[PDB]
Amino acid sequence: ELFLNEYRKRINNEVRRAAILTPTSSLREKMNHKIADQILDLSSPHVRGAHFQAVRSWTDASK
Amino acid sequence: TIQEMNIIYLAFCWGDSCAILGGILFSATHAFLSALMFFLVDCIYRRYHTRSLVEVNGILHITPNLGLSILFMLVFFSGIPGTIKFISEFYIFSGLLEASPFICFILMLVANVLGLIGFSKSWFNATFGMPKKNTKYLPMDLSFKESYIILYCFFFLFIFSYFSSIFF
Amino acid sequence: DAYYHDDTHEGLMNEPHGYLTMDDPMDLRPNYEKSALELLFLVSGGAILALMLG
Amino acid sequence: SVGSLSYIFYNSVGGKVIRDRIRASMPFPKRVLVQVLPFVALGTALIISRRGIEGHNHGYKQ
Amino acid sequence: RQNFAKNITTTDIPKDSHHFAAKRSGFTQTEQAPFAYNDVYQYPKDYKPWNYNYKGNGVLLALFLGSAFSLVAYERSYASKTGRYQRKVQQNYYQI
Amino acid sequence: MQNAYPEITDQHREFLKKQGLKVYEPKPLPDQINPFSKTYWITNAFIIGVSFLARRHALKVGAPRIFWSGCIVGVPLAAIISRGKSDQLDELVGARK
Amino acid sequence: LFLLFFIVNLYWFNSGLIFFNSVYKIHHDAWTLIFQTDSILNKLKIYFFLLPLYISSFIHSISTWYYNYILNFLLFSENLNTNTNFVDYITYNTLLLSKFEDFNLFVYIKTLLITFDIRQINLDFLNEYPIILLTGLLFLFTTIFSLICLSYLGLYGVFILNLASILLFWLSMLYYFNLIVSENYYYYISLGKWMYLSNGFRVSFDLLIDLTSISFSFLTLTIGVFVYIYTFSYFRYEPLVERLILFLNSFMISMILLVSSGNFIVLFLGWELIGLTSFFLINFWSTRVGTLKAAFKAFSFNKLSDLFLFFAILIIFSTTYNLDILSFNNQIYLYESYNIDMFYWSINLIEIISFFFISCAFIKSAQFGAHIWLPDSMEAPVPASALIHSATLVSAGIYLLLRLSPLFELSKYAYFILPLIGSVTAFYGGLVSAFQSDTKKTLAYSTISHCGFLMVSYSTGVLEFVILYLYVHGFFKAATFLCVGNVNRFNRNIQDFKRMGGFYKYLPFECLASFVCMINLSGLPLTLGFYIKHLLFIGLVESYTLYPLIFSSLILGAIAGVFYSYRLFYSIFFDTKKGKKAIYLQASRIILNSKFYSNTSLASNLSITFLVLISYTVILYLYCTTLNNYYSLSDLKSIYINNAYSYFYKPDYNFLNAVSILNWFVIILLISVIYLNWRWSYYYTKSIDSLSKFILFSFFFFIFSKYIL
Amino acid sequence: FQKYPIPRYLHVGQWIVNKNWKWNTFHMFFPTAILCFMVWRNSMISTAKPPNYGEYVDPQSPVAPKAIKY
Amino acid sequence: YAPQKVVLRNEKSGYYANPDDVARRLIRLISLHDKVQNPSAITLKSTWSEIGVDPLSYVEIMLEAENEFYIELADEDLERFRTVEDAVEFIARNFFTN
Amino acid sequence: LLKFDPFGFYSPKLLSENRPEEAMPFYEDYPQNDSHWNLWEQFPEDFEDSNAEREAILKSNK
Repeated sequence: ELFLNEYRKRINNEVRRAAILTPTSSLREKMNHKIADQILDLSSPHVRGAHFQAVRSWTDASK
Repeated sequence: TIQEMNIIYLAFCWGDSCAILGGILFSATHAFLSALMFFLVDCIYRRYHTRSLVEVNGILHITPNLGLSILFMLVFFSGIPGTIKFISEFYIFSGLLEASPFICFILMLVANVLGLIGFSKSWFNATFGMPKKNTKYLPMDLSFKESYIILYCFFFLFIFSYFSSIFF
Repeated sequence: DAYYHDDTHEGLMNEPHGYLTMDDPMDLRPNYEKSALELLFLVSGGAILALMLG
Repeated sequence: SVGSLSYIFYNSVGGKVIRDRIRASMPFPKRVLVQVLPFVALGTALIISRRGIEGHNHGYKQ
Repeated sequence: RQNFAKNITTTDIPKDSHHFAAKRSGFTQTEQAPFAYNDVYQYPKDYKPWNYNYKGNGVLLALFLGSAFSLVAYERSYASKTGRYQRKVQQNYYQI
Repeated sequence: MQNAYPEITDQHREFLKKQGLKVYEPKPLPDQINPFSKTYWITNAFIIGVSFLARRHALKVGAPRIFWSGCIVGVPLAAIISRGKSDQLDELVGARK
Repeated sequence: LFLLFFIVNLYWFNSGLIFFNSVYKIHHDAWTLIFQTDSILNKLKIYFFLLPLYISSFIHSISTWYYNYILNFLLFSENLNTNTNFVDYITYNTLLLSKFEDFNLFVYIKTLLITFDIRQINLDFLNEYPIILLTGLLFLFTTIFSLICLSYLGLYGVFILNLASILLFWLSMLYYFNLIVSENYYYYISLGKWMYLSNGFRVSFDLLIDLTSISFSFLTLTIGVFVYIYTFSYFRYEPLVERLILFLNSFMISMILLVSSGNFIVLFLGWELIGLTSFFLINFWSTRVGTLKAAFKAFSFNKLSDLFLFFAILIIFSTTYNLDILSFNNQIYLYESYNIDMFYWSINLIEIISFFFISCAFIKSAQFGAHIWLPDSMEAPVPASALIHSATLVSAGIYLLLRLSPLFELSKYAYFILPLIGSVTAFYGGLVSAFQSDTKKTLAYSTISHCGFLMVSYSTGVLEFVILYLYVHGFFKAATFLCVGNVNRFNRNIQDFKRMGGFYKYLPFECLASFVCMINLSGLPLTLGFYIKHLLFIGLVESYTLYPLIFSSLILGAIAGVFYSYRLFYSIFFDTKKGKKAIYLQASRIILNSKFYSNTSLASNLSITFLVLISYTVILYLYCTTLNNYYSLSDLKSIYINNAYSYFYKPDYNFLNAVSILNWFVIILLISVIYLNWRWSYYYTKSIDSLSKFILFSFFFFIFSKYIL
Repeated sequence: FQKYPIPRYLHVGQWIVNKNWKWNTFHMFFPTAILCFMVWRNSMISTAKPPNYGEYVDPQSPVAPKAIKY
Repeated sequence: YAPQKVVLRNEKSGYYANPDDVARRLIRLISLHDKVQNPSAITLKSTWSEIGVDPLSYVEIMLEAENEFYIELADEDLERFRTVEDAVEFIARNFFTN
Repeated sequence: LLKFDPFGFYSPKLLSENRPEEAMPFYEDYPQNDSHWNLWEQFPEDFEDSNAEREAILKSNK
């Protein structure tokens, strides 16, 4: 759970890096290339985030 | 104290989920905050021989250290981000918002606005004003013991935010 | 301004004064509450420095 | 225990002026003891704790 | 109530015995008897009651030595955690 | 971790270099900023010396010594924090580890 | 003796070092002569002239040894030196001269000396590493320490320390202001990890110095500098002038921290800090409970704002697990098509966050309904009111809108609430200010009106217009506040101008500076306020359902500046003597006639003059950066680009005729205020004659200037 | 306002002037400047700036933003 | 500066404004009234009825005196005044008299 | 409040701390700090406290 949260934090840090190294004139294209898909992959159901409990079935916990 | 204790007890209603962390942190924070607030009440009652708002006011002008301690206690109690009350509120309220957003807003509205407004009203009226009556019996400033106890409470509430995040 | 009295000639322009705390400077008691709290502060600071800083 | 007792028993002999007079009316070794003794004991205890939590003795080093 | 001994032995109380002079002659038939003890406290000339009069270096030296011990302890801890005896200094260091 | 950006060709990079553009690269910290440098530690030693002399002078004239003392205490504290920051494997926008 | 021997020893040591290094490098005399084969003449040869090298080496043999022991005592390592016996280590290290390799005594001294040279500071280092953080920290810590050391520093000491800190902060911020506004510079400064907030999550105290941050911080810092210099004059013989100064500095640094936030946690910290520092500034007269109630109303509104901001930040964190503002702005578009199941309703994710942020902005940046604390917050001293109303506290909501611009672009609630509430607030504030008899209340309601206009300008979709309006309003409102504060002090704490009049002679500089600042502030034609209001009307969208009400309110609030500006200026300075005889007679005694005579302070006059000059320079620079044909402003990090600049560049005739309608409304109002005779006068007939001849002259001037020649 | 007497025992700041305020200002400004210089160096270690004029970010360079390899 | 010793409040003469100046200004203001026939018959010991001042004329004169002396006088205090001496004493002892 | 000075830095304070009335006992003044965190009475090290009076009287009687 902490590792999935680490994934989300790393993708957020890379978005912050893109916000600085890339001007707004072309940031959204490069972000929609690969980063946006991973951001939506690491979202509220897929990672616990700030939630009290990550509601996983036993199969999901085993995975 | 009742409000803070009920908020902490709320965090333990989800079993052993990632909600007990906020409960532990809020337990420590409320311990130090209640100690500081009751110590301030003790100082006021030992100085002015009263605790009611209608009998003592204008503490900041006769006992400046006590008034400053009261004001900074209110600042710390208002959940300033630098301290650990803000961390505990963040934990519990994030968990409750993901659990129940409307109940989280209701709890934050009643606790952090109405309760805070009343709490500050009863303390701001004591801190400010004119201590006109009983000038012959007006007390002195804070001693080194009380000053250092208050400073230690502030120091813990500030520096405990830098404790290792492994256990939080 | 019109009629200004300088600091030297002012009878009510206070120099710094007042007792810092309620402790008597000429107190003869072997009071140790201040020393105990100073020890608590210093040992807490050292424990943070010597165990947790890095 | 030694540092806590020495710090209090040496810095709690009176008010500020009284303590200043007492410390001034001391020989240099006595003032050194008043200063050095409380710090050395607590510092050594903290150093022992630090060596306890650390693993500098591990032999797999280059 | 307080029950400690005012007459301390570790030092002599700084006193000024000339501020108040007890009357010793010319008493009238209705005047009160004079007061035996008239000494008043005498503070040091360079005493400021509004601040700490701490003029020592003990606290500063203690904090500085604690910080230096923390620095050297962190250096050794980093050297050990990297599997070395001493820190290997890179030729260039960059912003994080 | 992947590159996350649409790839460009070496021919395109050569063309950009022809047009006067330069590839962005992180620059090393200066000796003043670098917490592992002789300049940094000489500055720290100078700070310590001037702080002690100024503490003496302040005690002579009654000026506060608490802030010079804080400087003395924080000279190694700043070094500890700086070296801990430089040693951690995390990066935010700076050069990649 | 000592100096001569030291010089001789240093020369001998340097000569020995040169001899050794010049003979060690090429690996032939590296060892052979150094530890030569006994031959006691040779032994004295090597131990007598290399003796300065050996003796120093001996020190290096004993200094390091004991040093290692210290580590062995402090770290329990190395097992000390059991392999040696202190008779082999000392002899080995002392006789080993390989340490003095490529080392020169004078070169080391030169390197020590050139490590503090300031001629090699360079300008690229300033560009690469922002020195503004150093000066901001200096200002913050000097303010805090002066708060703690009010007895070591007297009135003059506190003033001088804070003045030096604030001047260094302002000088540092001007260079970076130019760089950021013009040359697309910005910085992200991470001040170490701050605090954990979720399991495994640690937010860091980060600051973002960019175009929005630099604009707000530079406006705040300039106003604060020229209020701080003025503050010492306004509180001249008051008990707590150092207290007022330190409260002002604390509020300024709180606002600077707020506008320079890099995370939502630093944003919330700045929000709470500005709230509490405004409460302390408003409640400066702590002995009065009448001040306490107003300060507590402000505190209650600030706590409601804190609740709204905290809930919005919590929703953001529960959605994205992120608190960095840049990351949130650049990724919030992914969550547009999202909803939150709150109770029985399914509210859009952007809609609810925008609702909370907009409520928080409306309470701080006083809008209709939530404005009621601002008129009551005038119990604060005049410098405090100038800082609160010109910028900072009432500009915090504008900062919230500008910093989170991508969020509000995708909100239907924002699209509906920003223009309507902004126009209603502008109309209400301008209208009430046009009727106020108190100077401070007049300026407070003017601030409310201009905050409504700022909300409308943000609703237009052009952020450059928002920045321009914010800068112009802040500068000229601050200057007008200082002028009316001098007027109030002269009138002995009576703020209503019903007890004023004829103050032009007693306050000449105040009269003239107030004239300039009011004609600029009220948006009279041919002024910067006119430019910003024209820009506001350029970009106003006409697709709103409530456009009739919105546009009518905007027009009536834009025409209301003339009324309050004229009323304040004329009633204060050029009306009849409605004041009390003691005010006038005591300041007009023949004995007081001197070259030092002044009812204000020379420092106040210089502060106001320099504030106006710097305001003009900065506003002209911003106009050239934005309104020029060559658009040279830096990126505002917004991808919502409308065509409002088209009507500024290439307008059509209908828009020109509409703005002409507005201009002629303003002209008719000027004619009304100038020529209407509400009281009998000896000049009543001649006033009507002047109006008639002015109308005829205007007609003939139009005829001649357009057709004849 | 007219000056009024202040109690000698009260540690308040009403009409307080320190005759030695110049040395106090010196010894409260300069060490504060040094402390802020040290904090400034520490924070400048962790500082981010966009590329200068005429500089572009190579997408395949390590400096460029990266995506998680699952 | 402060003498570093305890100094109590100095009551001084007890008048925050010059009593003679206040009396002369008040008598001049009274003489300005149309119903005051003889300015030279006005004395501090004189009564308002003696100097020919009716209650309404007294109200007007006292309002103008409040305007002149930069103070406001409560109606209870105004009715408390029985003589010009009482009025002058009240005005001079007022801390806000200007 | 102006005359209040319990520590005797601005207004001199008697060692007797108060002038007793002709109808009251010579009780001490209540201290401003009523703390009871007091050690036992502290005497200097190597303090000669022998009952010299009793020893001399016994020597005379012996």
